[PDB]
Amino acid sequence: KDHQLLRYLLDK
Amino acid sequence: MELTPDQQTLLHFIMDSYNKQRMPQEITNKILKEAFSAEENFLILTEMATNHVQVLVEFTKKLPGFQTLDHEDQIALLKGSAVEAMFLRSAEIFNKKLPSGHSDLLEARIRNSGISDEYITPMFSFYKSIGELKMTQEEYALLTAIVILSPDRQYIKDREAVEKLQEPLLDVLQKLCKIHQPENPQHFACLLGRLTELRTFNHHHAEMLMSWRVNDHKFTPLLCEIWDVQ
Ligand SMILES: COc1ccc(-c2nc3ccccc3n2[C@H](C(=O)Nc2c(C)cccc2C)C2CCCCC2)c(OC)c1
Repeated sequence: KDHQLLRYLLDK
Repeated sequence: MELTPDQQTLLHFIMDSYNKQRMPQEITNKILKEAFSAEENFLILTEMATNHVQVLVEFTKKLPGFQTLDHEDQIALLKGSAVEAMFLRSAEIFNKKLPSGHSDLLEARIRNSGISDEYITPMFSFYKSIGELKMTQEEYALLTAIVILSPDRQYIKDREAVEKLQEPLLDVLQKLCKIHQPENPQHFACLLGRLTELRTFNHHHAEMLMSWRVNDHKFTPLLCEIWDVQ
């Protein structure tokens, strides 16, 4: 959950 | 010497991806139009930085071979480069040619934005050094890509995989420096020299944000993830 938004934008 | 058909393809692809960013005029017209309070300027900064990070993730994903990298390393590259890319883009925008008196007003308006004095001199020192290099759009685009694909980033598991992706971009940039500035054969080294200076802004970025002359320092959840604030 540390880079949740970043992981989401990277995967998408 | 001359670029190969593969390198031209690489260059044009990086250019098209780089051109998806918010136009320099959008930022400079707002600053030059009217003087804002430190509070209004902190909000302008925060929205500018949120849009920058979003567009940066999209530019980063298009970088040849980036999607083939380990997912944890992909996050580490994005996190390690976001602030440096932001300062490189601000340096580019700061140096865009404007009508007589405009760049002097832009500089004075950035000086009185709310940022602490301590951070004004190293920020403008970097902007003016970038400016003297008379960089083309292609050089800014390639240099941004090189900053993102830095193998020497902390928490990088597979440094070699990142190195393989950065090497073709360095080769293209070197050829471009030899073509754009043949009189200055130190130009490529000069450009890599600027990259080493960009890294210093990483260290005191959080303090230059928290020293802003505002009562409350509100950041978006995306900015908190990338800037390690709140
Ligand atoms: C952390 O402290 C600062 C202080 C000032 C700047 C800054 N240097 C600029 C040089 C030219 C043009 C505008 C410039 N900015 C701000 C801006 O929008 N930066 C920007 C961002 C954030 C993303 C993408 C692109 C840019 C340009 C204005 C924010 C609102 C108050 C006035 C400065 C800065 O940028 C990295 C960081």
